[PDB]
Amino acid sequence: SHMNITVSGDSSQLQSGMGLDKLIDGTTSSDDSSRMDLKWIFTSDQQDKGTLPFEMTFEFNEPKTLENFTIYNRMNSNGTINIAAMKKVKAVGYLNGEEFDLGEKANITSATTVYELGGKEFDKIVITALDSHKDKNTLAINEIEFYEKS
Ligand SMILES: CC(=O)N[C@@H]1[C@@H](O)[C@@H](O)[C@@H](CO)O[C@H]1O
Ligand SMILES: [Ca+2]
Repeated sequence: SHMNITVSGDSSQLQSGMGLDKLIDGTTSSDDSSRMDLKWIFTSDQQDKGTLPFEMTFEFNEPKTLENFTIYNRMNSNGTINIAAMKKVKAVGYLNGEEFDLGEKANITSATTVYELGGKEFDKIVITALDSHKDKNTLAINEIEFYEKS
């Protein structure tokens, strides 16, 4: 049906008003109001910054069998990937403490990054943004969606 997801991670890395909740608020557009962003850089001497790698933890209140999860990347209006978007990501799944390497996806250029899970069962998934298209202090993600196996 509808699947309750809890997201956690270091909110001190993120831009005000653009926190972890924006990963699961049901907004997949690239608008500022939809996204989770690492702290924006406002001045040339700013020392308060977020840094990659950035780890995002997703938990379900009970194990779920998943078809996939889908990361929605920040895109420009012309369909090209924005400079602040994710470029490289890895993920790990857990079930009863057992750890499962879900692998890394690199050179991301598309509107979505999809981890096909083929009905594997997890109670926790940890997604780590490793690189963006700009620098290690920049990251924008529109949404991350989880699709349950029937
Ligand atoms: C118009 C535009 O793209 N503004 C971006 C902002 O969205 C965010 O990425 C910020 C991070 O420092 O940098 C700006 O360049
Ligand atoms: Ca969103």
